[PDB]
Amino acid sequence: PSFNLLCVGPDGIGKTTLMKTLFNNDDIEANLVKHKVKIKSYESVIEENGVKLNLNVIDTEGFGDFLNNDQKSWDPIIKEIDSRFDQYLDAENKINRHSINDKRIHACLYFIEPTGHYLKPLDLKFMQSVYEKCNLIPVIAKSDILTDEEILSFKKTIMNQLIQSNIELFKPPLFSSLPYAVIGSNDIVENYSGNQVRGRSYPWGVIEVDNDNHSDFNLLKNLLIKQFMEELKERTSKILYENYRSSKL
Amino acid sequence: YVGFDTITNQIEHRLLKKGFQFNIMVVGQSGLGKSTLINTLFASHLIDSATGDDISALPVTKTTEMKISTHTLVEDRVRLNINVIDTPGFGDFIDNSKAWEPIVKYIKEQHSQYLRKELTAQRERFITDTRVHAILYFLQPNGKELSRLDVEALKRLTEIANVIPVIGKSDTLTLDERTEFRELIQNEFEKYNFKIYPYDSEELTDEELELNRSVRSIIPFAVVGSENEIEINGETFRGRKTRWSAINVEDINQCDFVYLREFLIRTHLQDLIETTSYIHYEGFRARQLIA
Ligand SMILES: Nc1nc2c(ncn2[C@@H]2O[C@H](COP(=O)(O)OP(=O)(O)OP(=O)(O)O)[C@@H](O)[C@H]2O)c(=O)[nH]1
Ligand SMILES: Nc1nc2c(ncn2[C@@H]2O[C@H](COP(=O)(O)OP(=O)(O)O)[C@@H](O)[C@H]2O)c(=O)[nH]1
Ligand SMILES: [Mg+2]
Ligand code: NA
Ligand code: NA
Ligand code: NA
Ligand code: NA
Ligand code: NA
Ligand code: NA
Repeated sequence: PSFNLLCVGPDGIGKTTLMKTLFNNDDIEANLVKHKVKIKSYESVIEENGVKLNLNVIDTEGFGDFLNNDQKSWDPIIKEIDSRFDQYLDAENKINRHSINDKRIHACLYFIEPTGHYLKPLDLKFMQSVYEKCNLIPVIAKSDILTDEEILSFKKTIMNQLIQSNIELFKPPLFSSLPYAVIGSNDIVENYSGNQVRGRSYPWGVIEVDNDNHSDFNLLKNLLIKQFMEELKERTSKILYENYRSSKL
Repeated sequence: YVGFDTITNQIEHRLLKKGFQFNIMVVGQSGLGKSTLINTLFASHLIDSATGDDISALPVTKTTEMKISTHTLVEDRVRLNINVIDTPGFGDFIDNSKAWEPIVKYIKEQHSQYLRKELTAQRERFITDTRVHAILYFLQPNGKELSRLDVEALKRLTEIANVIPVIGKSDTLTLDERTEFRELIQNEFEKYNFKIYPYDSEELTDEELELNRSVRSIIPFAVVGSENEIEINGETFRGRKTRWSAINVEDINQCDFVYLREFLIRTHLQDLIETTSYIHYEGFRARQLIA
């Protein structure tokens, strides 16, 4: 029961908070296994769908925080993806394969800053170099600051950019509401009816994580965990990994 | 009764027919509410977003460019000629190692232009003052320490102009995240020892230094901007309304916009203009003359 998730976004964008929020467990970053971006790999055991879930969250430190964010800066991201393909390919070729540690990355969440305008050249360059190796899932981070109209206009601009760069998002065999406008909070707050809920409290209101009227969080949760986790792993295995191995020979 | 206390009336009447120049610059990455904040401070739609929703609008040279617009506002009898300077392309490119160099060039160019007139044998009585009087530096509300780009940009801009830090889109933060972030950035300012406006002058009184202390305690301002009026229970005010929130921009219990407006415009507006003269322009002029 393994699952490997990649989180690419600038520091402070909300990657850690969304991981704790999705899997409802604060120990996502309790176990760190060991100008360039650093790669941080976290291994946690999650009680999701009754069974133990061997979740592996791969995180980035310092993405987009150099004066020059060219490919050499964020190349450790791709080197790690290709390496997890390489490890599986070698272990798959051995006589005794039976409990392969499948470290292949099954989904790549790309965190978009809630600018409300457009994707930056760095956003397009990285996603242009990841969509053929991972299941790419773009999200609008901290989307609570955006009005209802800004989210629609922002999504429309973002999709036209990905389409014009021939960037291929993950399509559930949900796809139209991409990129997902998500919020993150595994913390309990009290709303204007006095009820204990997850979310964030402000002078101007209380936003609720598990509220479909406030975000797309449940859409991302369904896509990642509760509905389409199997097809995410399938596309990695049957297509993304096979295309990598073929062009390697 | 002689009547020389009338002299302040004679001066005000002379300056009212003259007008007043204010040159303000906004620095920050696109999408931080910079054009919205300028349009909210002056209660008028002065500028559009320097890039908008079109990424093809970014400077083709792949560097920061100056976008200067000029405006005029009237209140009763005071006319205010406003120059707004946006910086499209700052921090928006893959390589931002020279993101601040066109900004530093523009600031020095205005001093150079002014000094070129002060040295002529036949000076004009009213030199056009295009010197940058204030810089609103927009920081992202991400709770992180100053990035390399912010350190490099601020370490130069804070030495040539009155830099006013501002947390753009500060409604991202809860009040506790606001306290922790503002306290972190202030410690960053102490760590790098930046000269952050306002300055303390010996000409200031004990009450003026106290005003400087209180305003300084909430810098960078946690601003929220909006040109659009919203309605909440019949009451109409300008702000933002969403599926879960309703922000009143002019509510001091929600953000620091009102404090920023009193500061930038109602108490330190003339101080900003004059400090550009006797501090920044004089410092520039002194270095040109010695060489
Ligand atoms: N407005 C808003 N703020 C959020 C949201 N999610 C997280 N935050 C805040 O954003 C800040 C960044 O949270 P993190 O998840 O720790 O940031 P990160 O992506 O992990 O980046 P690093 O801290 O450098 O590891 C935190 O202070 C959170 O309180 C959100 O959905 N909306
Ligand atoms: N949450 C929030 N959003 C804002 C604020 N000010 C502006 N925005 C939104 O952010 C988007 C970009 O703002 P804009 O002023 O054009 O950014 P600019 O590129 O710096 O000029 C717009 O759609 C605004 O509606 C603010 O104070 N808070
Ligand atoms: Mg983190
Ligand atoms: Na650097
Ligand atoms: Na590049
Ligand atoms: Na932002
Ligand atoms: Na570029
Ligand atoms: Na310079
Ligand atoms: Na210039």
